[PDB]
Amino acid sequence: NEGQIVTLAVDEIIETISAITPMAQKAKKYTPPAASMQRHSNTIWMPVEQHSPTQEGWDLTDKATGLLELNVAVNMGEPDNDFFQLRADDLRDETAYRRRIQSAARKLANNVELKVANMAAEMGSLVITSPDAIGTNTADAWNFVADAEHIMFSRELNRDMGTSYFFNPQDYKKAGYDVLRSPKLPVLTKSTATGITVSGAQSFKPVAWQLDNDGNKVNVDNRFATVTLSATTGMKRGDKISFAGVKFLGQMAKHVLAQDATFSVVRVVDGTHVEITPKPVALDDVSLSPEQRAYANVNTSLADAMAVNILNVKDARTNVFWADDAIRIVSQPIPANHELFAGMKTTSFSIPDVGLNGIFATQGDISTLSGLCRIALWYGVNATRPEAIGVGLPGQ
Amino acid sequence: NEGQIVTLAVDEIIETISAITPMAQKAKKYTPPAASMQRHSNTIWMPVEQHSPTQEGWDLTDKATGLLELNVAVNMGEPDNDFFQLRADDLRDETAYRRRIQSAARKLANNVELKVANMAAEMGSLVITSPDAIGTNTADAWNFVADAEHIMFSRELNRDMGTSYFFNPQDYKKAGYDVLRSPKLPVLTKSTATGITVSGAQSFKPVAWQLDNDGNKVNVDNRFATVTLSATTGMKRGDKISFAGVKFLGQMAKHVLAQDATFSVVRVVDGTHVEITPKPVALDDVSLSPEQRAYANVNTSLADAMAVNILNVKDARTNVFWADDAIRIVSQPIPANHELFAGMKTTSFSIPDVGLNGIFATQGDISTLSGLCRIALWYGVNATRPEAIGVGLPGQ
Amino acid sequence: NEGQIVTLAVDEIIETISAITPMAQKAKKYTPPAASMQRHSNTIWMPVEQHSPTQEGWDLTDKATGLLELNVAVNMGEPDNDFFQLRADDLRDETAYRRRIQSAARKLANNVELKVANMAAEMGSLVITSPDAIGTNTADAWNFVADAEHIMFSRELNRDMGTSYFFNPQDYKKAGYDVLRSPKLPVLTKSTATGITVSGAQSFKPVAWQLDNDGNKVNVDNRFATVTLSATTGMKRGDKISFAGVKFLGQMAKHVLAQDATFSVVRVVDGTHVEITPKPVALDDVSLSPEQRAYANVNTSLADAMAVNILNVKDARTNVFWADDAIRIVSQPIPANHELFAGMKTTSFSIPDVGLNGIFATQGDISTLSGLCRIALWYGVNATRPEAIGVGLPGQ
Amino acid sequence: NEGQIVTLAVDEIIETISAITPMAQKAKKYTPPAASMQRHSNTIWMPVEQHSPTQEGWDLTDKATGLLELNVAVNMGEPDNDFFQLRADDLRDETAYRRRIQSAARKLANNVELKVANMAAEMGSLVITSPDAIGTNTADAWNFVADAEHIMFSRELNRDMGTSYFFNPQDYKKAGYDVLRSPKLPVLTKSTATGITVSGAQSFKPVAWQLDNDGNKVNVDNRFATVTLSATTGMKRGDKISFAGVKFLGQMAKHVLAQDATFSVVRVVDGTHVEITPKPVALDDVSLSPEQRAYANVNTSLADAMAVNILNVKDARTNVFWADDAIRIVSQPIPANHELFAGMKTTSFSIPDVGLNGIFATQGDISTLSGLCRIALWYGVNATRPEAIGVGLPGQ
Repeated sequence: NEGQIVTLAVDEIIETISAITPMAQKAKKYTPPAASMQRHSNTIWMPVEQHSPTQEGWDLTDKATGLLELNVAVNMGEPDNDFFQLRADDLRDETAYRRRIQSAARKLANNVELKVANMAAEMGSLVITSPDAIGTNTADAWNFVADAEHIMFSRELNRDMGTSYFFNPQDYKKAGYDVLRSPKLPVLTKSTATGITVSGAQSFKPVAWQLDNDGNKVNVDNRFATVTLSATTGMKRGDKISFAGVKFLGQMAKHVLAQDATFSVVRVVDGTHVEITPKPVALDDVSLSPEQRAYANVNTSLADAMAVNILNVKDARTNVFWADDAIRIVSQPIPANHELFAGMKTTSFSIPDVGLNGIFATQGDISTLSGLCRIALWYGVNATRPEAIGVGLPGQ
Repeated sequence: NEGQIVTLAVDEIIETISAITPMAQKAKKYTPPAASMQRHSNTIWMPVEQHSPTQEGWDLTDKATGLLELNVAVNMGEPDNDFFQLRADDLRDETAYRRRIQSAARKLANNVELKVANMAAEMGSLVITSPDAIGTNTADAWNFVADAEHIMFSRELNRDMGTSYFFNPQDYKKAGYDVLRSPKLPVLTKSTATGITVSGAQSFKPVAWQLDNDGNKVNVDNRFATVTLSATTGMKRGDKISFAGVKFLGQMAKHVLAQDATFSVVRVVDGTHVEITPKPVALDDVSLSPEQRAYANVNTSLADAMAVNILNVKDARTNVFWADDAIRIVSQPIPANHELFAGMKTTSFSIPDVGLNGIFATQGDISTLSGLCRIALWYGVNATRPEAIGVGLPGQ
Repeated sequence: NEGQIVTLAVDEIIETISAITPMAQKAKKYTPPAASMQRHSNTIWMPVEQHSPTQEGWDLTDKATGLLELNVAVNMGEPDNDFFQLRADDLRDETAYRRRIQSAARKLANNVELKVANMAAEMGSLVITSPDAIGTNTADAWNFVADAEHIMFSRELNRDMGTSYFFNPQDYKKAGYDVLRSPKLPVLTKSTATGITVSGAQSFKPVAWQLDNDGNKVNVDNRFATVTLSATTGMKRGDKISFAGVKFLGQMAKHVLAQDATFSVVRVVDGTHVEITPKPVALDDVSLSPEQRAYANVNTSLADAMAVNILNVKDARTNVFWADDAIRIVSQPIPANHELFAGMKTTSFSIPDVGLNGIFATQGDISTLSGLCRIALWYGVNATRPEAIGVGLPGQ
Repeated sequence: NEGQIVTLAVDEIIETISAITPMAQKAKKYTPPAASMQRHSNTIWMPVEQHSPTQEGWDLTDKATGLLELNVAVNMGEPDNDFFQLRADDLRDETAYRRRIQSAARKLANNVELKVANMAAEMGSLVITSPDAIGTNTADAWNFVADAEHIMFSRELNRDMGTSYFFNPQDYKKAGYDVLRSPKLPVLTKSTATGITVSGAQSFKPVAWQLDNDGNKVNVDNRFATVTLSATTGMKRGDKISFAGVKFLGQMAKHVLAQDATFSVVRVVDGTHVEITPKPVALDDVSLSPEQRAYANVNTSLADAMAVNILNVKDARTNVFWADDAIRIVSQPIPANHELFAGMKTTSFSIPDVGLNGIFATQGDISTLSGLCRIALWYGVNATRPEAIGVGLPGQ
């Protein structure tokens, strides 16, 4: 063994996590600007931009400056980690030793997938439902991919390669067989609410800056917005809803689509308020500036006494899809000091294939005549753009 | 001239801003570890010095586990700009040229002194009052300086480097003449409210973190407490209030002092909620864990049906004082790429004592036969330790 | 950094205790004859000032044989500590590091002042009290400082190095301005007791030793007499009492003074026994040997049917004073463990003027990826002569 | 340690006794002339002189050289002692060792102060009485320092070198604030006698010599005098009296004063005789030589049927004053042999600022496993001019 141990451990971890994390790829990396950070925590804003049709002419005098930018938050929790004791018969030879560290790495890598897979099904906003099972038979059985293509094309929203679809394993066989399996995809559940309405007519705006209590200006996160209700019994986060008169618009030409608008609920507050996504910015109001109108998705105001209806009417396992760069993974080197305290050999490491970073450490314990071993990965994940994440269901 | 222009421009800017900034010289200089970049600002967090219960004897066991830590916000937008043309008659020779840059730099740097003065006078929490005018050697007169040490020393808030005091120039002569005069100091104003009452018993804790909408954990700054009242009837930010029947505690010794507890209001919400400072943690509340009780400030919880009184019934010019480290100036070097683009010139400067970073840049214009110049300074200030910024209302 | 940490840390702890511990500095340093040893708690005895009868003549025969000697106990408890984990960002660089050692050292320093200040003000036996509040230059107000020489000089309890005085900050302002501020002093509180009376005739004498359970002889500290009364309620420790018709004597001259004798109560037992200070060795008790009578200080035996009265009927912030040598702080160096266990670092240290001693230690802990630090002080403090600590109670 | 002990002992004793002897150092230091007066006990005569106005004119045979000079006696009693055993822990090192000697020296100094103060107060012959307490009010109290200049200046006794006053510490406070304060001054006490009378006509002379039993000539102790009175009960040493009729004269001009002649009683003999002071040498007697008449004090003989009245009818702590050179302290080197005996160590020392002499001796032991120490001071004190020592009393 000869004190080499850390080299074999990082060799297993890097190789293993790169192999077994398929759904953590197919999403886009990001970083701090200079890796300089050292505090216990930090908060990052990051930008998003809506594309614009190309100007034609020999030379130009207009629209070079662009339009109003927006930003979204991300925040990093305490690391996911594994913590275990090396009894010496696991340490006796290399091809035995790899077993332990590999099993820990596999136990850890599960959580990196489970977090993103759970997040997409709860937080997403496009919804498709047919009162049918999935099947290959052209008659009297439904096809999921056919509608999931059409609903994005008709919005103008997907304009790039890599649009991806995911199945749960007990459905992946029903459809025969870019498409992938995941075992980790959750179950929704049936909400109990009925007769729900808004009260008082309401409207909303994109905004770049507002005041903080000290008197400075901050960007305001634009993903969700508040709506107020006649009642709020019988609902939970990750449910799915629609407003009776309301329809979506395509991003470029701004025609109305055929089908009704869809919204997704992220918190319930004080028996009175709900936070929902995406923010329902409306066409056909004179109040908006020519910049502000460019972010309208919705045909009307949220009018008084609008009937609110549940779409998730009976419950089953999910299936999920997204356009490229809807979900991001963020990380830093861990704040730690090397070659300072004698009682704790430790090293940093990175996983370039997935953008994670982590730390390995070990210490000898008098209470068990054995080494203790710890591994931790620091990472944060969020949807940047709820408008682009979609969920299908088998019937109700 | 030689093309030397920048060597005169920075000489004027560094010297003139050094001479005209009497108040900003006495906040604490600071730096974050980051290097933020123009399209995405960072809401960088910072810590406050911690406290803990007494812990006694040999064989101490796991008693580190409960220890608690706290933080406060600071925020930054785009920098302040000044931006103007160099006509040719402003550009003949050194003694003519200087004037221009001095006029710009004065117009810029004045904004910083106005910020720190106006923020302190609005936001601070210690209040001192006399019906008398400021004066000396006379029982009809009142002395500011004595009370302005005594009220703060008896709280145990003072450090080793000592306090500082700012008078307005209308009052200053009446006291004759650590102590300075500043022209920029605002008037508070009178407020109409009366018959105000607390609406129901309220209580508070220090807090480590709360949940983000995405499901992560974020630190929460404990500076601002929400309080709910009968109708707020025309209160304003920067006003000053006291509740009946509650008293301050000495920070280390925990004994009660004699005089009424005092609070400052920073924002108003929905006619029945207000944001106030500092957070009123009680000593008599059974409900705190002992590691939380270490932060106590007030003799009782803010009990039901306590009357408010308003400490600002008639108005006069302010005078202001603070303990050391109660105000910070935050700044970062400006990102620009030296000699990346040929068709422009830029250079970087950093004012050594007040700690403001700054950028100078110049450009030609074929459309007007004239050079453009653009100077910018990036900075932000925040009320750390709001428990130790204080304001005096003479002549009330 | 280089793991040199101790050579900075002690050079902050020494200095940052030294500047802020006045009530410790004015106590008098002592030493036992030993060099101290760690594991066991460890009472130590020491002698008071002696007295002996007059003895004229060229011839003395055996008259040294009867000389009577007295001692008192100090009783060192288990140690005083502060104990916390070094986040790593607090260890980046020297000027950022110092602040953490200061933040710990201030909490450590505060506990020493609070001990001696509370002990003196609670236990002490001279009472000065007035129906008026403190003031100056005014016939209808009272000055504390004169009476707090007059009582001591009248007893001839004075000493070469001179007495010393403290005020709380709320009173110190009213005295204008050997004399010191302090934030730390306690509040006494009102006692409900009334009609208290002595249950049977009693008197007292000094004793050198008494029999232990095993049949050996051990010393008795003479300070704490015990008295038995009609039933008592609400006499919490730190209260103050006097007996009708009993007067003090000057220590050397044995002349009777004019004012009432005063006593301070330290525990309650069985609702009908109390412990009180000083032990009232009566002159004109016919039972004493002349070698005992030399310690007498009170005009009569404690006769039957004596009326007690209570000396603190309304409660306000106190203040405190003492003769030289009245308070002793005891400490000595702790044993070192240099390199004895390989997985640890430590050193002893001392604070040369105030006389305290302590130990610094640090450890790397894999449970939190952090260095732990422990700093510990070992000190005991006691009133060596309770006749010489005096307390003010204005406004009765 | 190291046998140096005697050096540290005198370094404590010389210092501390010189600091705590405020009264004794106002008496006049005096010595017999010889360097070798080794006899184990002795009585020492000293001459007294009365001042005479400087003469005028070119040559003199008016009175010239031959005069009726007078002597007084002082008798040196046994030394004062202090005598104690050195346990082992009192002899560890210098900073501990100094405490024992310092405490013994203090204890020793107390006798010297108490002796002179008690002697002056009980023996003195001017008396002032007012039926009041001491205080600064205009027409409501008594002003002691006025009367005790008026009474002496009107006798013309203290014409040169001035005077000294002492107050008890309780009266000094009421007088506000040449003048000093001491705890040690005694209480007189009330006496029972009434209706007393002179028993038969008596008169007196100054004298230089009378015959001893063996027909040699000796001086006559010319301060005391004997009177016979009707049978006495309840007279005691140090009482105060005045006869009917008789009035005092000023020394330098023989004018009568208004107030009564006054006297002090030193010893009762057989219930029929008393010794009193000063000796009442009358003017207006023919039985006097022209030199003898110069010493006269009073306006008539002490005739038959003169009534006695008591000037001490109710009692309090005294106050006292004297003209300079009217109390003397006498001392000599102690007779002892050095290195004559090998078993015992001793050395001799002086206290220059008081004129006292003393001896230090230390002796080994077998009886108690210890060292013995014995320090002794030899001195005697007397009212060498009792006409000049005055006493004041508050009312009756």
